[PDB]
Amino acid sequence: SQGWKYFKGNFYYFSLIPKTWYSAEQFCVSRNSHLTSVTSESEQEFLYKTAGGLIYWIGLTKAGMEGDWSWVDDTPFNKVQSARFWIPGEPNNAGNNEHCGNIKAPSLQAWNDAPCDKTFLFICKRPYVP
Ligand SMILES: [Ca+2]
Ligand SMILES: [Mg+2]
Repeated sequence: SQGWKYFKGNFYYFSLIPKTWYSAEQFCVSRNSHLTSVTSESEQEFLYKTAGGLIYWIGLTKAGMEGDWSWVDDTPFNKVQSARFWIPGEPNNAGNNEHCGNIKAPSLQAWNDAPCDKTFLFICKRPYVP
């Protein structure tokens, strides 16, 4: 694709077609990428500003028996440093059925937990590799 956007060593694809969380991830994997992780304030800002107020699936999903949040691209999840990135009151596990996460609010406090079977646009991430 020519639509990939560049920021700090990584390329990002903002989809034009909505998919479920896992179908989105599979699309990313077919393009040599994963649903995006978020590992700094600057990256969170780039993503929510680029999202322009629309909801995008990101790589947030539950893992292990505790149900701690994790990144599908296998970036270790930093719970301490990620607290600042959830919309206040989230993750709220509405209906006991919200096991995936998206960028929802256009703010540094952007993330929401939503049902994985919901269809949203999505964001892939790919490190530049020469
Ligand atoms: Ca929620
Ligand atoms: Mg697309």
